Amino acid sequence: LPQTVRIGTDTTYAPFSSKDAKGEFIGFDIDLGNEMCKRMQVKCTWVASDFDALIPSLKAKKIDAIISSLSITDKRQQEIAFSDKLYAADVKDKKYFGDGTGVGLRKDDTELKAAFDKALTELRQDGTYDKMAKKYFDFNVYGD
Repeated sequence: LPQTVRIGTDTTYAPFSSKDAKGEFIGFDIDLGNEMCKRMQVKCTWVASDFDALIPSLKAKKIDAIISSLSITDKRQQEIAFSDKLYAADVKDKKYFGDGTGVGLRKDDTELKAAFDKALTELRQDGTYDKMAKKYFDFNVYGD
């Protein structure tokens, strides 16, 4: 695990990922990433990017992780690895509550994946997920 982790995200999807008047990264995606990074004891720099460029940037190693409401799909799994689910892929329907988004990561970076999964499991067990979800939403955004 390096000191640095660069996290790419598409900042056009409040309340998950967006930018405030002062330019800071804001949203549920940002709070999960920062909470995990703090538990992982690494430094995490947020990087703005168009969604279509996120995965190519991950393979080109411009960024080391993706957190951007990135839904876990068969096509994407063929090209990258995913962390455990962050929350449901589509909020507007229970049919997609079994689906899910996750942290996009390079397949060979198995050590960085487990680190994310470890912190994600630890922040959900101690209630940090719930308290941080209760800020934005009035429903079970994690889903199934």
